[PDB]
Amino acid sequence: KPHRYRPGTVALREIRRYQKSTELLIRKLPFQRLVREIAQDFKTDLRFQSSAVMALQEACEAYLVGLFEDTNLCAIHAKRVTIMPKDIQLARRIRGERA
Amino acid sequence: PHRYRPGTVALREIRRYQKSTELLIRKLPFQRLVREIAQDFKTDLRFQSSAVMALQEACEAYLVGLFEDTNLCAIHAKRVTIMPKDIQLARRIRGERA
Amino acid sequence: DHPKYSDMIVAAIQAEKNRAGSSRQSIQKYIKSHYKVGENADSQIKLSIKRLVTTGVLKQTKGVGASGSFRLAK
Amino acid sequence: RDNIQGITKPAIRRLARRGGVKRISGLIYEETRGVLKVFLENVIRDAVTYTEHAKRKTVTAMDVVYALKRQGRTLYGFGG
Amino acid sequence: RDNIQGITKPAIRRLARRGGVKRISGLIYEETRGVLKVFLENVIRDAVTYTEHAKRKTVTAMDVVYALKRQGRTLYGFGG
DNA sequence: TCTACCGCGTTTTAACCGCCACTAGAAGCGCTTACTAGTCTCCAGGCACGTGTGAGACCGGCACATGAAAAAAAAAACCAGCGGTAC
DNA sequence: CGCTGGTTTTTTTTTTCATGTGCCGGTCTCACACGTGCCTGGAGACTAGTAAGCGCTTCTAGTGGCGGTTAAAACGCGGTAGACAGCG
Ligand SMILES: [Ca+2]
Ligand SMILES: [Ca+2]
Ligand SMILES: [Ca+2]
Ligand SMILES: [Ca+2]
Ligand SMILES: [Ca+2]
Ligand SMILES: [Ca+2]
Ligand SMILES: [Ca+2]
Ligand SMILES: [Ca+2]
Ligand SMILES: [Ca+2]
Ligand SMILES: [Ca+2]
Ligand SMILES: [Ca+2]
Ligand SMILES: [Ca+2]
Ligand SMILES: [Ca+2]
Ligand SMILES: [Ca+2]
Repeated sequence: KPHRYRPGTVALREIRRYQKSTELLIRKLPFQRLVREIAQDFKTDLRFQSSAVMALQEACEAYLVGLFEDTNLCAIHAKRVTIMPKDIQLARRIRGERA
Repeated sequence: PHRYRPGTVALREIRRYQKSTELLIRKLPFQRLVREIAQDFKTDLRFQSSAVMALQEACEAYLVGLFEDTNLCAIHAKRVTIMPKDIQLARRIRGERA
Repeated sequence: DHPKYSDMIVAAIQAEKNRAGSSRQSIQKYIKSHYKVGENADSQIKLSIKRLVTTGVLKQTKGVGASGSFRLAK
Repeated sequence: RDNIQGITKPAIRRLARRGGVKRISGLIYEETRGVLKVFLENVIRDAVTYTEHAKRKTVTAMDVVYALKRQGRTLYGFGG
Repeated sequence: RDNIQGITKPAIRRLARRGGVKRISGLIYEETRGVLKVFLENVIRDAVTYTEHAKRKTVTAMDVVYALKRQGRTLYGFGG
């Protein structure tokens, strides 16, 4: 006899937890690598204020969290509980982010 | 007793009105609606005829666009029929509402 | 009040017209209207249909499981 | 009967058809009117505000154009 | 190169949780990475462009802030 | 399965139109003059640089929310056994 | 036989278990807060130059209203295709 939570019960717990908090949810280094990597394509031997990288992260996480809200609604609107790529795509299409 | 299957004319209408560009609301009833709404902000206001036309162009444009987005929300729910909840979603996601 | 959800189904399908089959929701509606019935009747008719499908006595003509149309001994 | 009723079912149907809608619930026609009214309220409010600031009693095309730009619904072909 | 994978499944899961998402398709993690990349490309491109115009080799917070404002994603608290 | 949407045909509605006449009011000219800029001075209020103190951030622990699985009670779906009936 | 009574099964409930989250009292650290002295930017007062407000004119447009057409709306009819709800 072991203990198990039903699929979804922890999901809910996680939601409550992360809504409650404000801390950045992507690991700071892997992000910073991704930034520099993308920046290379525009100009090589570029330096970044640490604050500039943090600004980018805040903006990115914010953006995605928001996109997920909208995506979630698109899922539910299709009588689903599970978000899928077509949920995101709809959200971005309606937002005028993509054709 | 010729009869077209439900939807066949709908399609015909779509093709027709997409093809064209003419304003699809009757000019006078709109113009009355404009002046009426304007009254609430300031009384005994005059309008250039061009200003009223601008408003109509912008309105029809806006709605046509909203319907496109609504249509997608309907289909996304495996429906063919747009419903208020389709519009509401579209306006919510657009950041028009809440 | 009324017993043999088996006898209940048979009496509702008897009354139901000669068809390719007879679909649950059309029998569920008949049994609830014609006899002193409960709520869990909808969920007991669902168990009643599956035991009659099981015994070869009733057989389903279209569909699968307990959403579809069912026929009797021929 | 408010002039809002002047926005006839068939007119809305037409707009939806240009939007590539095939089938339309009955409830939509009133819902649409509601939306259309909010749109105009917001645009005209701003337009009139420009008019008042210009100490005019006549709303100009430009008054609307400026209003629509503010609302992020830039309109070409009426000046500005 | 390909640090995009550094945006781990569990990290995406976390972001979605803050977005009030309960269940998440497997396909979403790659889809999200794609979106996140487009976002950063667009923002950074503009940021760097500000940097180049200031004849600098160091991207400042302000460079990003200005970029985000341009993109209509105004950011408070980095010198807005 | 059920109906509410479309596509059809008759009865009612009203918008459109091509025109005119009359005006409010938009727009543009000349005056005045009241306001704002742009100079030289003086000055303090707000900036950086640098101090130390309290708040909040952390810890553990125990008390409270919760969800999950398990024991107990209720509600309702049925076998017999029976009395009662005509054999 | 039809009954009917009690009991077998399906529901709901209570429960128990367990677990995790929230809270207090005691603790450390650092960012808040403030305080200094110095600098710059503000305010100041003066002068002149200008922009705009105000009244006058013009002229335009926009409004209101004319006949009546003919198109469009609008109504109700009747019949499918799709909404939708359940199942597996
Ligand atoms: Ca009012
Ligand atoms: Ca009014
Ligand atoms: Ca007047
Ligand atoms: Ca008037
Ligand atoms: Ca230099
Ligand atoms: Ca009907
Ligand atoms: Ca002093
Ligand atoms: Ca001081
Ligand atoms: Ca300070
Ligand atoms: Ca302090
Ligand atoms: Ca018996
Ligand atoms: Ca405490
Ligand atoms: Ca601390
Ligand atoms: Ca229905």
